[PDB]
Amino acid sequence: RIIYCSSRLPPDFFGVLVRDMLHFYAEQGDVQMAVSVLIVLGERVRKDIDEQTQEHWYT
Amino acid sequence: VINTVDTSHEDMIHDAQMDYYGTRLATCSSDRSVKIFDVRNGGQILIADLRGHEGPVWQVAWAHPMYGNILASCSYDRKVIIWREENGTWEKSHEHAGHDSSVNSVCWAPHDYGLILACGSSDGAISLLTYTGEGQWEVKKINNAHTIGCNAVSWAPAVVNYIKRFASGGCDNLIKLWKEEEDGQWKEEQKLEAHSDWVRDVAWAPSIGLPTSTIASCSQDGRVFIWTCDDASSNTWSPKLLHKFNDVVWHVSWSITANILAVSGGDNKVTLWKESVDGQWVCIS
Amino acid sequence: GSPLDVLKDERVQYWIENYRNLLDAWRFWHKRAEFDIHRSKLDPSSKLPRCALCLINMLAQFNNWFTWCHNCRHGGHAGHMLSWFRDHAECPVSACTCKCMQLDT
Amino acid sequence: DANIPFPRTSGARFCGAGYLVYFTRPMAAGKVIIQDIACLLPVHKSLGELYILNVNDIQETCQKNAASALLVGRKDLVQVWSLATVATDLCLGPKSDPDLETPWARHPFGRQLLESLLAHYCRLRDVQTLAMLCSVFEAQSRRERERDQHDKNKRLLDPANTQQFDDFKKCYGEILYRWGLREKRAEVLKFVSCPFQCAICHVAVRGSSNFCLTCGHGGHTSHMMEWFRTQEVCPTGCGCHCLLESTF
Ligand SMILES: [Zn+2]
Ligand SMILES: [Zn+2]
Ligand SMILES: [Zn+2]
Ligand SMILES: [Zn+2]
Ligand SMILES: [Zn+2]
Ligand SMILES: [Zn+2]
Repeated sequence: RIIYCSSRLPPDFFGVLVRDMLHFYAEQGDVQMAVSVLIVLGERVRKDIDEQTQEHWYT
Repeated sequence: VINTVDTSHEDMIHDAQMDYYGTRLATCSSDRSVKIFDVRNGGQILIADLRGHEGPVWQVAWAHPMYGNILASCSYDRKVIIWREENGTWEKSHEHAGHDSSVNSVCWAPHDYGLILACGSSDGAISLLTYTGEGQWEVKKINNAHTIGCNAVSWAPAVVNYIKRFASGGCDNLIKLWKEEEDGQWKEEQKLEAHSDWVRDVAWAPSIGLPTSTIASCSQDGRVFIWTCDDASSNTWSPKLLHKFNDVVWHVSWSITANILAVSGGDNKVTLWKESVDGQWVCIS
Repeated sequence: GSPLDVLKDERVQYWIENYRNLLDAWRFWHKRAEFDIHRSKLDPSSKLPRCALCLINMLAQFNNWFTWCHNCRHGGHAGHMLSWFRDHAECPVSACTCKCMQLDT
Repeated sequence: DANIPFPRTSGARFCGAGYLVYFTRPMAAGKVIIQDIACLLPVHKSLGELYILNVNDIQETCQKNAASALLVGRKDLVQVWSLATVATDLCLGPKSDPDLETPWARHPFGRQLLESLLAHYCRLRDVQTLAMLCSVFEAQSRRERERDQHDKNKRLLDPANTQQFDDFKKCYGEILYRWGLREKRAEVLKFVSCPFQCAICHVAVRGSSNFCLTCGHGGHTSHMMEWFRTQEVCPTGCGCHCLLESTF
């Protein structure tokens, strides 16, 4: 919420970190959290995660 | 804001440095006098007018307040005078005449290293006035530091006992970096050679904790270099030409965070340089 | 202005000590201190570190004192220590857990 | 006089913390100008005045720091301080047993977040924010081989880089001392990992104490603070002018 719904930080400063958080939650079996974050964020992180991994998480 | 100060000197000014707290300003000129003003709240109070030199005074260097109000001055008369303030007055405190030529630059060591003042003379001799209390100074002279003559000396920030290092720039078109050994003797360790003319001022960049040592050096020809050492173990310095100036460059001064360099040259112009994200130093002024 | 032999008697010294001890129980310490000043005036019988904040060696003139703490052996100028201890309750020296002002109670 | 350098008629030097002392040849002596350049530096004196560092409460300090950053006008600082408020919560404290849960440091919003922020402000050379973060995230930190590795892996600040964090804190303390905030410098430096009976109340003195050098009678600091504000002699009647002979 703070990162996305906000002399400032770069616009894509946290994109790598959000992708890493999604992958961290997915690789430990918590696909629910990753999918929920992907759906809530939508296009803000959708273009950064490849389609195949997103489909795998969704399925 | 601007706090313009009327020096009231009888000749051209050669240096002007305020104190560590940024309240008291000391200037030196060819009139053989050093004036210490009080520039608090944009004021002009002539606290003292120190006249003890027989020749023009080149550089002045305040000491850290941890050791009290101490000012050092180097002059053309082969004479280094240290002024210490006590009881509300500035008076001559120590006298050094160990050099046979004009002493060009004085730079106090970091307060972690103690109370050490490094002087560079035109005869190629560098003297470090270590202080051991009780009002006596021991001099560890680095004789034959430069072939023609040392022009400026800058200390390296205390980085982790303590390894003391400082940078010297002489008239032999090169920069010399010094460190003391375990016993105490100061031995040259690495030689820097990229200037085509006299090295007039070498200035280390103050450390903010980054693992990168930076040195800004100006030359007689007009070349200003940025000597970066990204790896401390490697101890390899890669010069980067900051800019080529049409005239001589006299002084280079870093910021407190070592991100802005105050390049002042013989063309009576002061330029502020900030490093861009592309790695190229671009003028701000 | 009693004579030396009279004031050296054990009885008069006992009343003075009892009065001073009595005067401490009322917490009249400043008032008692003036009594000792008066007593010593007539009775012949009577009784470089750096500041942790400004790093300087040795009314408002009291601020130039050195508040040497007996527990952590640290201290500094009274003006600096009082200002530091006004808001904080720990020794300003790093890696020191002593509470110089809160310890005496 | 062949080897001596040509005299300088103009020069520029950074003096104080945010002042530039540049003088130029007049073209009758020159003119010395002191220019405030606090906007050029990445650190702010106002932020240094407004920042607080309470070890006991971290969320409160982070909230006040975010408010002060908004007051100054640093949006990035506001975002970073809110992130620190969220990420330094006391309910995220790592467990001793590594098998219970994954530590917040291993979470990408923990150590990786902090390292990214520190790298960004190292690029910006913001000693203020670097020291602030390295103190806020250190105050929270306050079989056998696996346990030691877990202890090393459960800290949002990398143990293999404590020297850099201590250097950050020391440099910011020096900057604060240069400004004049000795209390702030002492407060920041507390986060660095590597470091008689009263003559008035006649109670044993064990905490802060003032003892005159000339005579040697003293006691509790507040007692002399109250006593010497009115009187001038030693409270034990020795006659020593302690204020004159001790406050050198
Ligand atoms: Zn202590
Ligand atoms: Zn003090
Ligand atoms: Zn104490
Ligand atoms: Zn007492
Ligand atoms: Zn006394
Ligand atoms: Zn006394």
